Amino acid sequence: NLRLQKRLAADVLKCGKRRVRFNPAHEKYIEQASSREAIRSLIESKIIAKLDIKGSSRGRIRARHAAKRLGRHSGHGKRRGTREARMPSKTLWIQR
Amino acid sequence: SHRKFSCCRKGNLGYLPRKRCTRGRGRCKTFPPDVQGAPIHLTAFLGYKAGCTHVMRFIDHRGSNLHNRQAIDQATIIDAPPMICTAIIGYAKTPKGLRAVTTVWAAHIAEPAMRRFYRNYFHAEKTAFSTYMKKAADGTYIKEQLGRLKQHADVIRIVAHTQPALTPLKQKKADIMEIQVNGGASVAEKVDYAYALMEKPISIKDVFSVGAQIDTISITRGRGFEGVVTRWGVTRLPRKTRRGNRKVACIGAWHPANVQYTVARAGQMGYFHRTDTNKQVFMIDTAENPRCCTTEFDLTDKSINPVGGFVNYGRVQGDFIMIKGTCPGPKRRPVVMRNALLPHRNCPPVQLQWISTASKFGHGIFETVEERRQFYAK
Amino acid sequence: MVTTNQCSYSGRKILPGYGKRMSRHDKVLLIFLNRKASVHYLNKWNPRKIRWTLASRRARGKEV
RNA sequence: CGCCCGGGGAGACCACCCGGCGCGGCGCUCCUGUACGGCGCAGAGCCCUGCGAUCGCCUGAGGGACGCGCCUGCAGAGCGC
RNA sequence: GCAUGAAUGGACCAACGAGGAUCCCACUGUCCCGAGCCGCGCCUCCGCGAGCCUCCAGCCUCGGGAACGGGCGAGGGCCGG
RNA sequence: UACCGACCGCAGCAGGACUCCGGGGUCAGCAGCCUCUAGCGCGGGAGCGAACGCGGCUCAGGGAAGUCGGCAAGCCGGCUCCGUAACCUCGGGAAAAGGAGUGGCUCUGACGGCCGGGUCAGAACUGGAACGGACGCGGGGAUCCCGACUGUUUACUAG
Ligand SMILES: [K+]
Ligand SMILES: [K+]
Ligand SMILES: [K+]
Ligand SMILES: [Mg+2]
Ligand SMILES: [Mg+2]
Ligand SMILES: [Mg+2]
Ligand SMILES: [Mg+2]
Ligand SMILES: [Mg+2]
Ligand SMILES: [Mg+2]
Ligand SMILES: [Mg+2]
Ligand SMILES: [Mg+2]
Ligand SMILES: [Mg+2]
Ligand SMILES: [Mg+2]
Ligand SMILES: [Mg+2]
Ligand SMILES: [Mg+2]
Ligand SMILES: [Mg+2]
Ligand SMILES: [Mg+2]
Ligand SMILES: [Mg+2]
Ligand SMILES: [Mg+2]
Ligand SMILES: [Mg+2]
Ligand SMILES: [Mg+2]
Ligand code: NA
Ligand code: NA
Ligand code: NA
Ligand code: NA
Repeated sequence: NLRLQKRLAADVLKCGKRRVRFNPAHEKYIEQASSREAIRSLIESKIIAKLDIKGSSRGRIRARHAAKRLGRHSGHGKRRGTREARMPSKTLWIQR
Repeated sequence: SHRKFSCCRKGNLGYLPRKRCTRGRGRCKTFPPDVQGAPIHLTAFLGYKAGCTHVMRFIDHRGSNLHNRQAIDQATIIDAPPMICTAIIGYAKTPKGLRAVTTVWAAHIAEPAMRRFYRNYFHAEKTAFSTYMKKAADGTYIKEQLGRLKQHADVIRIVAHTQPALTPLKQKKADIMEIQVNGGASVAEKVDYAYALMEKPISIKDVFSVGAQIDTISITRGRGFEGVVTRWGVTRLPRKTRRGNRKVACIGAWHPANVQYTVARAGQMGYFHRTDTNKQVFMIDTAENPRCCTTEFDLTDKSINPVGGFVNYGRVQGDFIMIKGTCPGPKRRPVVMRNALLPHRNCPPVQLQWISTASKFGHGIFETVEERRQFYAK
Repeated sequence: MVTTNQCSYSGRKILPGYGKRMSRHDKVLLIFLNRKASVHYLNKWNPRKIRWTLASRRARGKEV
């Protein structure tokens, strides 16, 4: 029942406890640890670690935006929203 | 008060109760009547349902719009491997009805019948007819029993069994049937005729002829437990009904204070014992003949077996019969054929011109595999 | 049977009792092999670009 | 004057009809509609020694199968009565 | 005009209405006339496990009778679960 | 001064219960759909694939003949351009009615500043005669009665 160790590990590493991961071959060492200092020692030796954030890739988005700058994906079938909503007349007049 | 509009009941009350058939297969309840002096002949046969197909024929029917032109008709194929006669049974007419006199078995019996006598052949001890076959080695006992039958019987039947090894079925035990002998001038002629074909094969070619009519007896397709709308064909209720609308609204009046047997209820549907009558024979041939289904308007030889095989049925190995129309049951169901009791009077003669042999698995357009290979540059 | 028809859409051969025929207002009779063919025609799909038809195979040179 | 067990053409459970079952392959048939990749003086054009949606050839191809025919594999006849 | 009628307001009325009513176009299983399919329940199993109701009982026809009987008189049927 | 929607509804009850912080993509949008961060698998499982029910889908030809009654379901729907009647309290009616287009790819022009930005317009080519391809999102018209209109009402059968 390693519920206590996960909470302390997430506190020490400053992450969500969904990101804390144990090494399933030294489970008794982790079981003996009950304080933040023992957790710090185990983190030192790599028995406890956290994972990187699983950031979402932006490769498709950047390619699409480059194409849009070129002039693609801009016809009447792709465009739902009035032209006043897409570009107000007041703004145009103010700039002019 | 009285029902306002006129309408009939729904369904036939002569086919009650609608329960699963408790007879092993289709049985012949009655045989054609025996008329003295006509040539001696057999009256029935047993086969297996194989498939359906097309035929083009020429119609000569004076007084109809079809009298001098072509028509496309539906046909059914029944696989009819030869039967083996193996016993003789005689009956006496009595004030209590038809009573058996005695039954005489042949000296040697084939393996399929023996199998029919047990439930598990491999484990069962083999004792059936063990004493009888020693007694009947010589012909004396058979002769004595046949003399008894000659002096005491009024109706003569033979006992024949099928040979499932000549079919694509998984069954190994045979079906045993009684077949009546009709005609002749006396019972002695019948007994001698029946004795002349004991332990011998009987071909369907010697029982029926092309252009005659037959009755078919079988067991229909099963559907399990079914509701009233499908079981009896009653009207559905309108959409706003609470608790569904597939049922009978009123199942009786206040009095009598019971439910009558004439009211539609849910229960078993299908797997019934039925008999269709007055089916015309189109062709009797064998799959061993390469020109089995070739006619005057064809070129390359075509046999009965279609391209790709009979769907949900093995291939036909030997003799078969073709009938006009449909018969009860699915494919592989045993079917008993019988001479018609009350045949239709005005039937035009049969004149086949073309038989369809394309693939029934899917939509085929090739009548032979050679044509297909030619077409696909194979 | 010798007397067989040709599908109007795909150019394949049809055996007796195996399809449907339509009569147009212009008094022209179309013959179809199956339901797949009649749906193709009814949707106005050009047979010259359906690769299993004869019209398409001729344009490609496979059929002479 | 047997069942248990397995499979259906049988089926709510049962029963019924049949059994040295079946799994996994190969061939036939037929469903879709011509695979990925490679190669093209193919390709509207362009900021062009490269980018490019598409098109042609290998390719009635590739993928799939609950129907039919075989077995070159593995297997399949055991407890209560 | 059984028995309309003038701030117990009379007549009319554009806009508005989850208000009452008639018809036309389009649309459709509302219907002729039903068929096939998907998921959950139902059904079989392991675990868990109630309410309502209850003179006694639980097959019919006729008779008479508090004038429409399960029991009474006379007939016809029905192993038990 | 811990902690909780651990509060009230007879309960560890699909009800009720105030406020603060608020990423990415598609988009007019804090709508619908998918998602990073964070949190987490909730009155238990297995088999089978009958009737019948509850919640959904498709259906030839016809098209309200059904029914007290078009109830239920279906049709329409985004954006751009074209075109819009009688009547009227002259403000409306009006999205009246009714037509056409919309994908992908390769290009051309227009609009600022002493490189930035998106939007709008036009052309060639090319895909089963296909493009608001999921989602989201008016069916319309001709009349009569009543009340001018926005608003309120019988908590639990009458809006
Ligand atoms: K009547
Ligand atoms: K209202
Ligand atoms: K504190
Ligand atoms: Mg209701
Ligand atoms: Mg078929
Ligand atoms: Mg079945
Ligand atoms: Mg008055
Ligand atoms: Mg006055
Ligand atoms: Mg008044
Ligand atoms: Mg009583
Ligand atoms: Mg009594
Ligand atoms: Mg605190
Ligand atoms: Mg209280
Ligand atoms: Mg709650
Ligand atoms: Mg009507
Ligand atoms: Mg009516
Ligand atoms: Mg409605
Ligand atoms: Mg009002
Ligand atoms: Mg209001
Ligand atoms: Mg109320
Ligand atoms: Mg209300
Ligand atoms: Na303005
Ligand atoms: Na390719
Ligand atoms: Na009574
Ligand atoms: Na949202």
